[PDB]
Amino acid sequence: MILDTDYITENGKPVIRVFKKENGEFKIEYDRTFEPYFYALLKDDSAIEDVKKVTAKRHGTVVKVKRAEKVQKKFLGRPIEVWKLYFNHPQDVPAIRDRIRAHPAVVDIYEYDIPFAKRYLIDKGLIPMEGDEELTMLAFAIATLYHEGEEFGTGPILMISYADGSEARVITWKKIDLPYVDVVSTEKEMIKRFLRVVREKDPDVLITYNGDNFDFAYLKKRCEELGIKFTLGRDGSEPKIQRMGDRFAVEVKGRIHFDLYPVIRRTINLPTYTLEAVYEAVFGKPKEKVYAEEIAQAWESGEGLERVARYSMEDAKVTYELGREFFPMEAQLSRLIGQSLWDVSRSSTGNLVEWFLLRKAYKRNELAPNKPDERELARRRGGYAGGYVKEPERGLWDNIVYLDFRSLYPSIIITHNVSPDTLNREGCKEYDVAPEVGHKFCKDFPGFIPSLLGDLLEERQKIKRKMKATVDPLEKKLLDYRQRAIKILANSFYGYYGYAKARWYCKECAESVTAWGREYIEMVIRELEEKFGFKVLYADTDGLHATIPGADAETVKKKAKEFLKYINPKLPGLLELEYEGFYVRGFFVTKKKYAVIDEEGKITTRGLEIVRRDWSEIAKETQARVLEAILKHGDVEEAVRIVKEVTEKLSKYEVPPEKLVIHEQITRDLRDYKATGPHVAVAKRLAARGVKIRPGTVISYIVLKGSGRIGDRAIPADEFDPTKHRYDAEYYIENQVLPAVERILKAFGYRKEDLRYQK
DNA sequence: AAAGGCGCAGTTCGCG
DNA sequence: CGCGAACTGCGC
Ligand SMILES: *OCCCN1/C(=C/C=C/C=C/C2=[N+](CCCO)c3ccccc3C2(C)C)C(C)(C)c2ccccc21
Ligand SMILES: [Cl-]
Repeated sequence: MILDTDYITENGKPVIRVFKKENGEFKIEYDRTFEPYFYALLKDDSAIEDVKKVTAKRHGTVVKVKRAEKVQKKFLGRPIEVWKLYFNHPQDVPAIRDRIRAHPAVVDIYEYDIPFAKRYLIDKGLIPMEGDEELTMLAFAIATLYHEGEEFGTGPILMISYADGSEARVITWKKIDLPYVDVVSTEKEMIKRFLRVVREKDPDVLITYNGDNFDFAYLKKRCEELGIKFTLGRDGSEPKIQRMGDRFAVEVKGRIHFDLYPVIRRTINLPTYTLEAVYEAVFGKPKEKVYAEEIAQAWESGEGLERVARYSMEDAKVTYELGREFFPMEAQLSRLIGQSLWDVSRSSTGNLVEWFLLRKAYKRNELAPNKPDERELARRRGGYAGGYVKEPERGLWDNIVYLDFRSLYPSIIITHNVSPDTLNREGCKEYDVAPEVGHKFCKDFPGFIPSLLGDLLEERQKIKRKMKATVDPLEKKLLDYRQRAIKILANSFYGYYGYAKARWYCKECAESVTAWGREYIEMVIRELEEKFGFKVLYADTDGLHATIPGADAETVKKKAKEFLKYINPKLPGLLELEYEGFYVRGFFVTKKKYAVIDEEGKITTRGLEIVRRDWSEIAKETQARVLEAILKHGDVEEAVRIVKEVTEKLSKYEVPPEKLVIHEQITRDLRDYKATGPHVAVAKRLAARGVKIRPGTVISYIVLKGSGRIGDRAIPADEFDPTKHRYDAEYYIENQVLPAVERILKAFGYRKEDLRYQK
């Protein structure tokens, strides 16, 4: 099984290293014959000689073109003749490419920023993570001594805990009386002993939770203090820091540093992403949190250090359990995209698509379009019309069916051959013309993307049948990830088309997909209303909620199925409208905001405050109580009584702090903000103390009593203590609970005033 | 357990 | 006072 690739340089020459695990053994293969290259489009072919005469400097050495060869390629399906320029070292390319592009004979240049190790994987058609090779893993976590306002890395590391399938242990330099604690003499001997543990176990994967940003950087700081070479690599190297957009990520050579944080952050939508929250969210079991104050407290005085030890052990253990569960999904996705799990696990869907397309472009001899420069990126600034959203008919309705398309957008892309190479092609025999926006798509040949996207859907269908046929639970689980990875990739082509930084960016294509999607859904609604007697209550993009106002549960069900059998022949083959489910009651508040209840009492909520992290738990739970009363039974007057005792509790300061926390994400550097709402106001104070604030950070704040501008009376949720603070009962009644329950109860004639306690 | 796409409902706060 | 830009997070 291929894990990863890199290169090193021997005597000036690049040597690819392929890191593999074969038959229980880690292997390194070397490739010294691989030549870096990019392509040049010339005016005259006779100009190639002056292009080879071009030179540049790399650390004082003169870099030149090693050799060039004229090649025949396709560019967006059209024939193109370019010169492949070979170099001795991949580092020659950045050094020399600008001066070559500048040359008066060079129309343009291509494929000059594909990193050498990634290029190797693509050109050699190698796929990482193939096979059944079992990989050993090791999780680890550290615990640091922290005090208010301190610089990063100055305080020592108190604990390093680790875990694999067999055990979870803790290394520390004070005496703690627990079976799983290992006591050594100093911080240095603790870090040294951890190194020894890792080298001993020799894990293929190192799992951390936010290790990319904290654990490796802090171990780095400490190791430089204590004079310790931090050797974690299988080749005996220190962990390598790589840049990833604004963020940092950490490699460990010969191993896979699987940082769970960016994976979970992409995968699951949660209010907070603390290790405790994630574990609770994934495994259902709760995990107790010990704060850096309590930790610091205990260390100064050997007090409650068994609780801190337990905490540290649990960090590593829990980190290992989540690692084991998220890894396989990430490996299938890596196998699909054809890039290392290290890269893939830290990539957006858009980046995954691009790596997929770069590899497919190589297979089919399609020259890749470049990433857009600053200028072109400005011409990609305009937006376009998206999904259709129907203004709902507000209120409570009985006996609702939800009908929808599955994979609307990729079906459209395949059906109509939507593709930047099929867009606006002259002299074709057959065209598909997008509604409203009017773009023509040639149908005489499968386009680059639709071809790839059609292969995906077939392969997925093959895997689903294997999955359903198999009696082997392990194979079933594996195929399930495989088919889930294909879906994600299939679903990302659309977004990619309209993503301004894409090589295969195409606004006209993304517009056409959305215009078709509107045509189809609006047609389905029109037929359902006119042909059958249904009242369409609401619709969004690819699906709709409907019912027949007089009808009982059985009539609506029958009539819905019968409408599908009527409507589906009238849609293109790939576009199948499906019956998703039946709901005894539903309540639609506004666009994007509704909630339904099914026959088994289960309630589904969409868009309402209940599902948002920037609404306090008291406003959300209460809004839930109100919805439950109105959905489960028909009792409005119950919901009002619910709101009565909640606002009454709040006004008398009896609701715990836990239910008052509001969560809001920082989305940019704090300097770039131009309007300072409470979450920025809190974040700015934190940063003033010495707390690292990065885009993506979630601020948890509570609103204390005392009035005026909200951001002033807001404090971080952790620093709230009832012995010192009184919360703003007025804010949580008037700005949280009452507005949240008003959305619903205003539909029944209740205003904010008759729901309060006082006045 | 889709979303670097777009369509929306909504809160904060300074503004005249 | 009402208004509107700034800003967040949702549904697809
Ligand atoms: O989409 C949110 C994350 C889903 N997800 C995964 C979830 C694994 C869950 C395991 C749960 C579990 N429970 C709780 C069941 C609650 O409905 C439980 C209770 C009693 C005994 C055993 C268990 C186990 C531990 C089975 C995984 C599969 C990790 C995954 C991978 C990739 C993306 C999302 C998810
Ligand atoms: Cl280009």
